[PDB]
Amino acid sequence: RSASFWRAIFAEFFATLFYVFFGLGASLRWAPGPLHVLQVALAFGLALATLVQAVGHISGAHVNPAVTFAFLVGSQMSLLRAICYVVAQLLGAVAGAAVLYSVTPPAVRGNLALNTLHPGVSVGQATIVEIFLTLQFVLCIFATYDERRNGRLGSVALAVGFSLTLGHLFGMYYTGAGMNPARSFAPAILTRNFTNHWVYWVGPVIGAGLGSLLYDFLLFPRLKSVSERLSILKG
Amino acid sequence: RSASFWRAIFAEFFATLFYVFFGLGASLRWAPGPLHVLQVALAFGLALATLVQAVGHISGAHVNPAVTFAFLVGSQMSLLRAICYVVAQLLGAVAGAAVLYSVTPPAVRGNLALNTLHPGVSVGQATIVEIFLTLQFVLCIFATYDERRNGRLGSVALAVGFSLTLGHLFGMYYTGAGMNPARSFAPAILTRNFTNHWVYWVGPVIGAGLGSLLYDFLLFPRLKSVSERLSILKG
Amino acid sequence: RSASFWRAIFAEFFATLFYVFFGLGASLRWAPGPLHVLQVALAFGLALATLVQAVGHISGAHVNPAVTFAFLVGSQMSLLRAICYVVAQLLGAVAGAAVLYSVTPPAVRGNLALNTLHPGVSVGQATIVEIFLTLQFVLCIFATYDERRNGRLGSVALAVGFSLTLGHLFGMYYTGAGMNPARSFAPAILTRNFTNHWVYWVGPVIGAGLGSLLYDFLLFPRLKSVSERLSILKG
Amino acid sequence: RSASFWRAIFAEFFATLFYVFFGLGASLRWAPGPLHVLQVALAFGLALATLVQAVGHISGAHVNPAVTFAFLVGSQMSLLRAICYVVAQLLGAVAGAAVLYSVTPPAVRGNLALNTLHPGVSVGQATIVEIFLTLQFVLCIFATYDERRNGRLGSVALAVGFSLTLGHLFGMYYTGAGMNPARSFAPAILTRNFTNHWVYWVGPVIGAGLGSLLYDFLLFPRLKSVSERLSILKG
Amino acid sequence: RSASFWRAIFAEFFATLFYVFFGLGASLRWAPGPLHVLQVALAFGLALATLVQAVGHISGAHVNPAVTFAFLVGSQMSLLRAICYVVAQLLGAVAGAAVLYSVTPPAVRGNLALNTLHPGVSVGQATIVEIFLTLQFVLCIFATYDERRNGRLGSVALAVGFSLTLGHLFGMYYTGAGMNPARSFAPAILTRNFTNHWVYWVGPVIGAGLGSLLYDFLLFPRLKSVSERLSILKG
Amino acid sequence: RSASFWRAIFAEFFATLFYVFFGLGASLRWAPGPLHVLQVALAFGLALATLVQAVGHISGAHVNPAVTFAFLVGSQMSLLRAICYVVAQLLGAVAGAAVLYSVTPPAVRGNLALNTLHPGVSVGQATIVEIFLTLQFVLCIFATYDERRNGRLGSVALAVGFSLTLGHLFGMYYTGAGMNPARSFAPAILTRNFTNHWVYWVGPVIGAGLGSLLYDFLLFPRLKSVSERLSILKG
Amino acid sequence: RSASFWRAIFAEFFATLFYVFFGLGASLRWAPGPLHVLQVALAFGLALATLVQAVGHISGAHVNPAVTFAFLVGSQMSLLRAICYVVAQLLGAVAGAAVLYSVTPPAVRGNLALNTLHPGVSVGQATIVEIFLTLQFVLCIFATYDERRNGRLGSVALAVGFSLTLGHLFGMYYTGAGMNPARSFAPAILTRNFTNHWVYWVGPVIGAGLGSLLYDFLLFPRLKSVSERLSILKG
Amino acid sequence: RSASFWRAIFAEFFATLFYVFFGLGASLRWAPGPLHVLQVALAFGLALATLVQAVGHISGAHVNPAVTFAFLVGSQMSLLRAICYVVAQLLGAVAGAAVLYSVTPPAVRGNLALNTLHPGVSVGQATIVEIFLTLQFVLCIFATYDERRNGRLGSVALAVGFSLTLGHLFGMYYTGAGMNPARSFAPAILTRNFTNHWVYWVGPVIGAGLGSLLYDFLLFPRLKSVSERLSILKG
Ligand SMILES: CCCCCCCCCCCCCC(=O)OC[C@H](COP(=O)([O-])OCC[N+](C)(C)C)OC(=O)CCCCCCCCCCCCC
Ligand SMILES: CCCCCCCCCCCCCC(=O)OC[C@H](COP(=O)([O-])OCC[N+](C)(C)C)OC(=O)CCCCCCCCCCCCC
Ligand SMILES: CCCCCCCCCCCCCC(=O)OC[C@H](COP(=O)([O-])OCC[N+](C)(C)C)OC(=O)CCCCCCCCCCCCC
Repeated sequence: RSASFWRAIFAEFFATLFYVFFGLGASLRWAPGPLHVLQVALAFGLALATLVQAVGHISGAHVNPAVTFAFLVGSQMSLLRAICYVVAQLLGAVAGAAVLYSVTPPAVRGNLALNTLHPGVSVGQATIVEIFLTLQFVLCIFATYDERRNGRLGSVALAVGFSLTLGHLFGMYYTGAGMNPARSFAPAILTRNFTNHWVYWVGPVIGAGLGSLLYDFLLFPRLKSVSERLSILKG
Repeated sequence: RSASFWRAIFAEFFATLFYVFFGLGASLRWAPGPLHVLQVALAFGLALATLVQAVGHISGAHVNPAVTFAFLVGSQMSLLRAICYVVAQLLGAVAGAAVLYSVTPPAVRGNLALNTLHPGVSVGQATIVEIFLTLQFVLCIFATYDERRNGRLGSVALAVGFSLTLGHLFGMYYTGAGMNPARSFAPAILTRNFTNHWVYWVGPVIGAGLGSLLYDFLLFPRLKSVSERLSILKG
Repeated sequence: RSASFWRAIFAEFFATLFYVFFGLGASLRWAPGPLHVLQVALAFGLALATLVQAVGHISGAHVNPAVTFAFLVGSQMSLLRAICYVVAQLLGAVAGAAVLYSVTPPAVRGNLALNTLHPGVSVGQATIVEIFLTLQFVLCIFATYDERRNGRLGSVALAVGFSLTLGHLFGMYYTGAGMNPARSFAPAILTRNFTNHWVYWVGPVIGAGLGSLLYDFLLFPRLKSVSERLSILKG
Repeated sequence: RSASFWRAIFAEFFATLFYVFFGLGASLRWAPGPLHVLQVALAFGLALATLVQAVGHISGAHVNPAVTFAFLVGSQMSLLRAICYVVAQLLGAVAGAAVLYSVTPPAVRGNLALNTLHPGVSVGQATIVEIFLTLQFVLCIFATYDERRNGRLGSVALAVGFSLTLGHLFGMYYTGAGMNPARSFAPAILTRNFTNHWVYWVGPVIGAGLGSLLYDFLLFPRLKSVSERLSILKG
Repeated sequence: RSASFWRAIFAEFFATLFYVFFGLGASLRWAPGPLHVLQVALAFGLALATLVQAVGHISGAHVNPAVTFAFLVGSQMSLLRAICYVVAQLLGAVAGAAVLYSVTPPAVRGNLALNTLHPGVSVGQATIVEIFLTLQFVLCIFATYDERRNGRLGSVALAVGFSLTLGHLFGMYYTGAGMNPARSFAPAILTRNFTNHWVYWVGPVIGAGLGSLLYDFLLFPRLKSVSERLSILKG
Repeated sequence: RSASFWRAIFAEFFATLFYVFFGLGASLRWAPGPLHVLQVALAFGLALATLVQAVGHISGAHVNPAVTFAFLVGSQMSLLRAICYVVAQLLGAVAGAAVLYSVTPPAVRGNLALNTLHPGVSVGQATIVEIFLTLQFVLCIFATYDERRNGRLGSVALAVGFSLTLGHLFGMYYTGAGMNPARSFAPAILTRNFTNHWVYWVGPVIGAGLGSLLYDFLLFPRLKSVSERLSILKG
Repeated sequence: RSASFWRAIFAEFFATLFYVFFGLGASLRWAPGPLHVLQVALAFGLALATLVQAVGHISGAHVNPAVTFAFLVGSQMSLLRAICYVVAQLLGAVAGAAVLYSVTPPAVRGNLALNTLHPGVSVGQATIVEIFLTLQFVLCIFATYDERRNGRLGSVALAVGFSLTLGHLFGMYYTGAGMNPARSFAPAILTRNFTNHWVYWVGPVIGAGLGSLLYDFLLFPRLKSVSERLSILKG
Repeated sequence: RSASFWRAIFAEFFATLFYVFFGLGASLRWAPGPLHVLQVALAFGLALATLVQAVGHISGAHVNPAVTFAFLVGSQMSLLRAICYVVAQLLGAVAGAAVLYSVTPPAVRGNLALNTLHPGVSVGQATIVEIFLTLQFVLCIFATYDERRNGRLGSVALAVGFSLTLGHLFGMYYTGAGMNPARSFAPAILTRNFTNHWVYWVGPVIGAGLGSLLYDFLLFPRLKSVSERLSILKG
């Protein structure tokens, strides 16, 4: 019942809002020497790990327009819920990004940690990089959220927050490691700096997409009906 | 004779060209932890110290549209030589900035070390900061280039390259420490990023100006004729 | 029957049209000393109080894209009627704003009383302010339009026009007190001055929204079915 | 000697700087009811009256690119001094306008009291109005600064600050009463709002001009040589 | 059957195409003295009169996004057919306008007879004028296309082409007499001159609309069910 | 003496001002049938014929930046006087164009009779046309203003106003017949419609130029020294 | 089943991707003398011939938003499949165009073989040309894909790849021979050069459209029901 | 005498005009296979060779703002004559480019043979390339125009037209081989395509400059006074 749909939508609004707030608010590279990298990288992972322990208990804790797209291709969600989530994540983001702005001194709140391709990196490589970052990440979630799979994986939250962290350990250097359009979106709107911005929807969309592909049919397929299950779209 | 005017103009073209090249090419903050600050800061000082040991022996080694302006108000140069120098420094800069570009890998040659005001800093403070940076700097040159003054100052080049370095030790954080329009100019032209750029002419112009003022009349005045000397403009 | 839907839509077109016309046409701050504030503030309240005595008898007299949104989240209207109303209010506004323009001398019809954030106020505070203005206002309407509640409230029209007036007594200083997108919209279109304009949809949308929330579930909830009632959307 | 030229230029820089600062800083219409009009109007007059008691003792205290133009046509100044003054007034203005900005809270420092034509007023009337404002004003200065004229005029400063004040008592309603390009210039540059801005150079330029005309030849002519005196331009 | 829907759509594409072609191609005011007015005015009427004798026999011969809107409010058409017609008229227009362009020498095919508000006329009057032009015109069609009405009206085509002509006899002076968005559209697209262009959709839309109103309910109402007939929208 | 230079400059300001005012104010094609052509064409001629009877008695009555250029190449004027005239004609124009604007109802004062190339005419032909128009015109003035030539030419004013008129009888159709940049300038500035505007400086500049050429050396040369006379530039 | 819909969509993504890649990657006119024409012309034909032998075995191998539109009017597809194909071809294109970019040296990958109208050709002729190119091409596919027709046509792939080739043999000179919006689209997006770009959707859309017309009803009609078959749209 | 200055200026106007006309009008690459290269390359050389046989007999036949700059640094011309030439070459160019336009069918007169950097070439290399092209070219002219040098060089015209041709044989591939700003200028103005245009002033300016350097002092110096000769600037 709606007491579920609208909860999940809010859990997705709050879960994304905090994600941006904490993640982004740690990324304000206030610390040059000790690579912000291990810092912001685990920040984003723990942030996600907590939100999944917390929210993944109600909505799924996608907090990522890429993952929500990845479950949609995945013939797991409804295009409705799948669009409610993206608007709730985008609103979450921007909101968590507004708050961070209101709480952090100017001198720190620069560009709000806006994802920006690395200097010599160009957009195609950038886009390549964001593809692999979302793919490994979307592949990790599909595999931890996948019931049939079980035994001893421990914690989905870590099993998934470390995926996000590995994403950044690598991709903060190539693209700042957005791998979440919401997250690239939010500070693109508040700073009005939409430069090389599309790299961040395409890259993770295609990544997410050809990640739910590389799992659902390629790696760990489905043992009943594929055409029958696609009826979830119609409801 | 012109064999002097045109030398000085070239010495100013080369002396500025290298200045940008070395200075800027060190500033490419390839090193986060060990503050680029002590690095790029002494880079700019040594760069200047060498150019002054080298070129200050022929033209004066201003390599700075602010200093050339400071000597002009200073009723020391001709508005001609004073304009030849600025166009030779701007051309020097851009040229030394073109070369650096051609020699440094993309991944390193980001924005070419473009002077950009610090995040929470606004333009007026920025402008304030650039004023004090050029003032202390233009004051140090006036006082080391000032013959009547003597005894034991040691080396003008250091006596002046440390001034530039103190400028950066402070002002790389507020404004990136341009304190040389040429230097802010050159990468503004190659990257086509003229944002908050005027802060860098005003700030150092006014600094230079009210620096040749704070010395020539205020601190260490002139003991003959002030109105008579101003005849240098007419030649 | 449509003889109701289309009436309400017109009542909403006229009711909004007059609202803008009277409200806005009083706000033309022709009177500096005696704060336009008590003036335009009661103007907007009486205007609303009359339109509600008048029109609230047929459509609801929302004359405010924020209130119409607030009843929609409120699971009280149909997304259809809810969109018919907003287009009828926007058309009402602009029309009532066109007329005012045609009747008032230039020297008076300046910017048509365009909502503009106060000088030192920034957009986030502005947005904050518009949130609280629509919240208290949308909360007052929900509570006066709420049947179960009764006894001795007197007049909904006043019980609601004073809410609008309190909105302005406060918010004309922070944001000009739009708290009605229609009202900010109309003179934004005729003067082509859409500056800081979004502050006026967001601010009151979120206000209206988290106002129908703070009442419907928080303060004075519903005693039957929440998931069942949401079937009104489907008709 | 330059000890005079450069003094006057500074006296004109400071005298204009304060003028903008005080004038403009009073005009921040912090007081609606009691017409800012008598307030800002005498502010600008006293400001001028003081600057003339003060500076008119050294440079002339034009603090107005219109008056400096008016003395130039007036075949009283050199095109050099006449251009030094305008750049010193424009720099004065902007500087006095920067300071005001740094000292006054946002909530007060709105548009910095930017001259803006009145609503129904159009640009030609506006331009007409600024013409008459500078004409009466430039006529009053010519007549108080005019030696041959004497007897009992009392104080030039008042004899001239009341002229400025009468200018505003009238023209703050039509154009905000710039009648000083410097003064319209300065907040046009800091707020980057050059709307209907030219109205403020033309209007007062033509006013000043056909004001030094209406006096020098029309009303109170010259009794020696007109063609001979014009040799002042050549020095 | 579609053999009707798609015919009408083509009849509307051709019928509009010729309308623009002939109408517009006569309006190329190649004749100053003999007012183009009687000329282009009857051109547009005959053009319409012929297209209605011709096409009004199959689709209705609206050849006017305003009339098609007028029948839609009129609860006579389907929103589908009503949108098919407008896209077929817009395509008709542009096509008939392309052809005219390809057949008429440059020296003649100026702006393609683009509707442009008259000089001193402003947009609101313009919009007023286009309202009355479409109203009288949409009122004439409703009344000639209205079966219950009969007896001796003679020819609908004239009974309707004279309406168009009276529209122009009047409105070519105020607005060029578009009274057909298609017709204002087509040369707005080929000449890329969309100036005061909206005046031509609004004006005739509102005219058409409050014209099908002034007839359907006001003047010559309906004697069965109004709410029941509105079921045509659903098919 | 200046009592001559400054007179001529004013005579050129007024003489141009009226020219635009009368000429342009007749050209407001209030009369379609009776070609505005004979009308505006003689208007411009008489206007010129009067201004030359009137002003050509003091300054030369060029009232045309093209003719003033034509006398300059003509080694007849000083580059100073030649620039004073153009700024006085441009100011004259705009002023005479402002006045016309203030005196003529909107409905008449459309685009202020802005010169605009004819529809099928392109810019090169246009430019060609304006060349021949200024050439025949500049040739007629050179030949009527040329003393050595005499006998029985009657009236220079007609001998020159008919030249202007023949210019228009022809060129109002190709280019509106500017053949006076001042005249194309003035309504280009007030209406802010600088379209195909350069056609009007080039075309008449080159015309004027290669017109003072086709006369001074080609047709009716000079019988003393050509290199010696060019000393007029130096004074 | 979807195992068909989604295959076809991919076959259309890959089939278009290669088409652009091979076609476009041959068209990089690396060879001036030997007309690129026979080269790129057969390249595009073989490319298509192979993709049809290959993919036309599963989806139809439209690889052309024009052909997919042509089958849609053709009442052969569903508007859904018809839109899935165009987004899959556009994505195919851009992707095949991205790859080509990543594999071909700069010096070769100029504008990516962007369709651009020929110099003296204008847009209407261009549009005319693209119409005939898509018409003959869409007519050839309709006739080879048309079962009832049979006997001895040999190979559809050639029977269709030669059609594409004849298209280019002709139209590379007039328009570069896009005749495939996907193909004009892809390098318009990567080079950001959308000049005269619409010529390439219109031209081939209208061509395709009035090509499925010239066959389905005109030349080789249908012998059962036309209105009944149109039920495919509803599924 | 001027009978020389003004001749040379015209000879430079015509000599440049034809140069553009013939050169450019041959370059209209109407012939793909037989490299336009040998064609346009000798076209530009012969064009120059003829203009030098023809005009180099009066003005020098620079027909190149780069060469005129090269003689200026060369302390051979006056900054006056040196600026007269550039404006006469730019006017020559554009004029010869206008004519070509008026004589050549559209289908041929594409972009007017606009210099455009080669695809993979970037601007710095481009600029590098244009430097070497003007250097070898400016070096060849200095050495053929250099009297002291003699004996048996044959024809300066060839001795110089082959230099231009070698310039193109090489540089039409890298930059289209402008090596004449006039020549890049002229079609940049008529086609309004100023893309990568500065590459063509810088590149050849610096080339010309450091070419008159590499000869005058480096390779074949001067045996009298260098400071004394520079007095030519003062006349
Ligand atoms: C299905 C996908 C599976 C994923 C697996 C594929 C991953 C590999 C993709 C790598 C991206 C290639 C782009 C690149 O690293 O270099 C492109 C090229 C660089 O020059 P060059 O190496 O060709 O030769 C010059 C050699 N020399 C420097 C020694 C002289 O040109 C330039 O402008 C510089 C780069 C500008 C961006 C171009 C992006 C191309 C789009 C990627 C293709 C993906 C298709 C969707
Ligand atoms: C769920 C919501 C419940 C509603 C209850 C919350 C109401 C409170 C919200 C207040 C808005 C905060 C914005 C503000 O008043 O000041 C932001 C900050 C000012 O500097 P500072 O105070 O941080 O420190 C400098 C201190 N010193 C001046 C002494 C040196 O930066 C600036 O640029 C100036 C302001 C520019 C606009 C920034 C808006 C932030 C977005 C609001 C957050 C709402 C999330 C949707
Ligand atoms: C239902 C369709 C069936 C297809 C069969 C029709 C195929 C024929 C269409 C031909 C296109 C006509 C455009 C054209 O070749 O020349 C247009 C015109 C050229 O001047 P002129 O020949 O009229 O007279 C000047 C004569 N003199 C040069 C000797 C002085 O004007 C200009 O600006 C130059 C051309 C600029 C583009 C204009 C395109 C017009 C739109 C085409 C119509 C299609 C309707 C959808």
